[PDB]
Formats: sequence, C-alpha cells, structure tokens
Amino acid sequence: LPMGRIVEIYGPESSGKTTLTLQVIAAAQREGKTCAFIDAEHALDPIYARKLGVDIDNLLCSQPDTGEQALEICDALARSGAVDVIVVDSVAALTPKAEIEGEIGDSHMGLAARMMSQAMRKLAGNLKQSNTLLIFINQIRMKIGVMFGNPETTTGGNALKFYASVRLDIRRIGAVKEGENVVGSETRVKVVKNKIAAPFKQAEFQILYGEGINFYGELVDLG
Amino acid sequence: AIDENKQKALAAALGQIEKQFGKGSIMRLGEDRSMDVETISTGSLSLDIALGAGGLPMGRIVEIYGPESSGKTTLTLQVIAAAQREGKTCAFIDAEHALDPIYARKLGVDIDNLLCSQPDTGEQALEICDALARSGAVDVIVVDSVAALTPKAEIEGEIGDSHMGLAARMMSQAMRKLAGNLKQSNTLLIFINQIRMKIGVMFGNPETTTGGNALKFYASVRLDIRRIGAVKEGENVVGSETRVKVVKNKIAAPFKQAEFQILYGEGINFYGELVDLGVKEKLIEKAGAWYSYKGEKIGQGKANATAWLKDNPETAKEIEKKVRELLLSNPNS
DNA sequence: CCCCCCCCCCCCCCAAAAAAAAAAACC
Ligand SMILES: Nc1ncnc2c1ncn2[C@@H]1O[C@H](COP(=O)(O)OP(=O)(O)OP(O)(O)=S)[C@@H](O)[C@H]1O
Ligand SMILES: Nc1ncnc2c1ncn2[C@@H]1O[C@H](COP(=O)(O)OP(=O)(O)OP(O)(O)=S)[C@@H](O)[C@H]1O
Ligand SMILES: [Mg+2]
Ligand SMILES: [Mg+2]
Repeated sequence: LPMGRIVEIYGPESSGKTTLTLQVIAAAQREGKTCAFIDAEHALDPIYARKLGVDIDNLLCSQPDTGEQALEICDALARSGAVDVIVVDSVAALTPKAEIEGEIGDSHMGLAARMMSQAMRKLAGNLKQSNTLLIFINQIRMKIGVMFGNPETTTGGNALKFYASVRLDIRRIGAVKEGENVVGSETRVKVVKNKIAAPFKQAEFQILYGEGINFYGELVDLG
Repeated sequence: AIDENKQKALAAALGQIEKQFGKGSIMRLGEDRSMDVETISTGSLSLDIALGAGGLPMGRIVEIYGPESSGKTTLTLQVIAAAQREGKTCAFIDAEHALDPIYARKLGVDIDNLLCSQPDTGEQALEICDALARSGAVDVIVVDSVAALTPKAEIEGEIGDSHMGLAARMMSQAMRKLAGNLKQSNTLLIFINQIRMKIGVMFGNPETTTGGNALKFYASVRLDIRRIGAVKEGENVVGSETRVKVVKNKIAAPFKQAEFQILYGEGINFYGELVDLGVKEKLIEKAGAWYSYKGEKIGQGKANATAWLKDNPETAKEIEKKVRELLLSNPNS
C-alpha cells in the first residue's frame, strides 16, 4: 500500500476488513512506525488486536463522538508528521453533528456526502507532505429503483472513489474446517482501483480465528 | 535526533486534540479501560459457552432472529431476569404489541421494575432507545421486532402505498446515532428480528431479516434461534427443544451452537444443560440410559436425572463450579 | 485672510440514500 495516499477497503459483513487493517498496522509497528485507529463503529477488541500481533501499548486509539471530530483528529495527526498509518473503521459510522443533535426520522440530504467531499480536499495534501497512509473501511448498501450498473453501493457519497489510490473489495468465499470445528474463513480480495500499478488482480488466502492471515498457506499456493 | 522531534510533535498534537475535544479524546489502547469487553449471562450456560466470552457484551448491539415461535421473546426475557438479579435496570420496547406480563413474571422478571413502552411509530421507538441510552441509568434495552418498527409516513399513508427503502433508511440512521451513545453509557441494545423470503435470488439461502442491511454490520453478536423438536411428559407437549447458532461474533470465535429446552411457564431448563455438560466433561457417567455421579445412580432418563439435581442443591453447585472453571475460553476478570 | 464639500457598488452553490416480498401439484 502506498505512503502519502488514501486507501479504501470495503465489503460485506464479517468479510475480514478489520482483521486485514490490523495485520497492516502489526507489520508497520514491526518496522518501527507509529499507528492510530479511529474506531467510529465502537467495536474494537484490544485482546484480539494483541493476538494478530499489534503492540497495544503503542497503538493510538480514539472513539470519536461525531464524524467531524473523527476527521479533525485525522488532519491533526496527519499535520504532526509523527503518525505513519491511520485506520478509520467505517465511513458508515461517521455521523455529522447536525444528525447527532437531531431526531431519528429527520432528513439531512447529502450532509455526510458533503462532509466527506470537504474532508478529502483538506486531507489529500496534508497526507502527502507527512508521508502518512490513511485507510478508510466502508460498508456495502443496496441501490434501489432504476439502476445504472450493479446495485451494491458504498456509504458516504462519491468523493472517496476519486481520491483513493487503491480500492480493495474483500469477501468471505467459504469455511476452513478441522473436520467439524469451523476454525477460519477462506477470503478473496479484488483490486478494483489502482493508480500505482495495473488493477483487477485478485488474492486468495485464509483468515484463521485468533491467528489472522495464514502466511504458510499462501507460501504453499505460490510455491 | 529525529526520534525526539517526532515525540515532541506527537506530544503537542495529542495535547491540542485533548484541548479541542476533551480529556480521553485520544490515548494508547493498552491504557484505555473503557475499551475492555464486559459481559452478562444469557440465562443459558450452553449459550454462554458458545459466545466464547461468557455472555453478551455491554455497550454493543445484539440481533436475535428466527422463525415463528422459536423462543426469541422468551430468550430476551431470561437475559433481563438474569440482569435484574445482578441489580441492573432493564427496558422492553414492545413494537409487536404482544407482551404478556403474567408470563414475564413466571420466567422470573421483576415486572414492577421493568420499564415497558408500546410505541406508535418506529421513529418514537428508536428516539426512546436514544433517550434511555444517553441517560446512563438503563443497562439493557430489548426492542421486540424490527419488523413492527413502522415509519410515520407509512402509518399516516394508505395500505398499498409504496415507501421505497424508508424503513431501511430509518434503521441506517438509528445505527449511526446509537452506536456511540451505547458505548459511552455501557448499555446493551438487543434487536429481535423476523424472517422473510427473498425471491428472484441466486443459489444462496432465500431467508432474509427485515429493516435492511445496516444492523448486520453494527451488531457485535447475531443469534439464529430455531425450534428443532418437542419435549413430552408422555402425551402432553410440555416444552420446546431449541438450537441457537452464533452467526456473527466480534468478541470471540463464531459458528458455535447451543442446544437447550424451553419449558412452557418456567423458561430455559438450567439443570437440563448442567446434566449434558457434566456428561461431556466426564463428571457424570451415562451407561446406556442410566446417569451416575461418582458411582451413585442419580436416575434413569434425562428428566429423572434433572429431577435428582433439583432436590440436591450441593451436587448442582459442585458440577456448575467445575464446568464453569473448565469450558469458558475467554473469561474477562 | 477667509472658509469645505460630498459616496459608491455585490458576490458565488453543494451534495445521496435505501429494499421488499412467494406462489403452486402432477399422475
Ligand atoms: N475477537 C475475535 N475472536 C475470534 N474471531 C474473530 C474475532 N473478531 C472477528 N473474528 C472473526 O474473523 C472474521 C473476520 O472478522 P472481522 O475482521 O471483524 O471482519 P469485518 O469485516 O470487520 O466484520 P464487521 O465489522 O463485524 S461487518 C469473522 O469470521 C469473525 O468472526
Ligand atoms: N404466555 C405463555 N404461556 C405458555 N407458553 C407460552 C406463552 N407465551 C409463549 N409460550 C410458548 O413459548 C414458546 C416460545 O415462545 P416465544 O418466546 O413467545 O417465541 P417468539 O419467537 O417470540 O414467537 P412470536 O413472537 O410469537 S413469532 C412457544 O412454544 C410458545 O407457545
Ligand atoms: Mg469491522
Ligand atoms: Mg415474541
């Protein structure tokens, strides 16, 4: 993944999006880089992070109250020059302040799409100067009515597609069984956008529960 | 040389973030006690083992779905009953308009301390959840059927009127608003869901839940509950043989399952579970259809063995003690 | 030496969001 750029990882539920970003962080911490996790979903387990090989005691974490606060912390850490990797767990959970203060049922037309459009403009330059990698996790939603293309969308509007240097679609394609006990997931990652090399290549690997990505399984298949 | 300049730039930024947003706005994960996972009993011991962490996680969203009369309301009331015995405050949002208070009392709910609401719209239901979550005074909230969370436009409208993705949009908005409030207050929110059929679909299972795709992502646990048979006292059907599959889990490993009995007017058979786990862990010897504890013939048939454990509280304390100490994979404190 | 007098004119949009639901025997 390229430094000083934006990356998007999206897919369906329990496809391995958080597991993947923690293995990126882990690998980066082993090369003496500082990392941060903005956990907008409010759903990170520190014990599981430790099992995938993350140094918990040096990982900066924030559970921000609004989407604006989450993206202001990203810009603050980008300008510092001190943080190398930032993960924002789910664009979907970046709630505008007006929507938080408002009632359930209240309309806020394109307010999240606007926030994300504004955030990208501000961040793209700050990340390049600092040589900081920002990773956005996204959830899938369904487009309905008269559809031009596939009905799978991502959340938070159309800015992030343009600004992203890499976009990864991750999917769970089956189970890994020790006879009867389901012990992990067979995973597929498609490269749907790439600006630093040719796109549409794919990767197949196993995520084993409590260990992470099975390195030796990949080495067999590549051998 | 650069190490020091980076550590000063970091310290300064951490200072500026904490000034701008508040004290615990950012910190190291290893020294954030807020983000430790705390759990509550489900009222079932086989389900507490299947969940890996010994129960349902506080500050998170849980989904329980399944077919008609599978035990979705019974299971959620046993959760509340167990939470109330630990001196917690619970709330039931009854969107289905179908809760019997006498039956809740028989499952062991203290109904004089259970907050209940039968809301008119889905928007009112979810605004009460956000009001109780912000208060910091309610520990467990149950919302009975997502399917009955009707938007106000649909209530005001006619039958036959189309409201494209209106409920899915309300559920997307509610998840965004609630996730953070629940984590701050350390409140458990449980959604019950119904099943429907997808039609025109590929070779995947045609079974779906209601209210769109948001809740699948935001849930830390998802439980599929199913009636797999009957429990008979000779001829009289006296209860249900139940299976719970853990279909999503972010606090431990998923795809474990639990089997237990629901007995009509009692709830989940705790001693029936304690037999089956005492057997599996070599603390009870089942020679054919004769259950034995350390040579002593406790009974013949699972019902007689369960009846024996009922009238010996010391033997049941002892077997529970061991099974708990052995089988829980991720104990918290 | 002696003493001030008077206002004039606008400029530019920004952004998506979300599913719902079975129907039916054939010899
Ligand atoms: N704490 C854990 N212990 C064991 N297995 C886990 C844990 N957390 C996640 N997993 C499993 O690892 C697989 C991938 O999980 P994640 O990395 O959380 O995926 P994800 O796409 O972030 O899913 P979400 O956020 O819940 S939609 C799933 O099958 C999980 O059940
Ligand atoms: N008041 C009651 N008295 C005796 N048995 C009951 C009572 N209410 C429910 N049951 C039984 O307990 C079993 C599980 O019921 P529930 O927990 O109500 O299931 P459920 O999935 O909520 O079903 P719904 O809401 O009606 S689709 C069923 O066999 C019921 O008939
Ligand atoms: Mg995740
Ligand atoms: Mg019910």
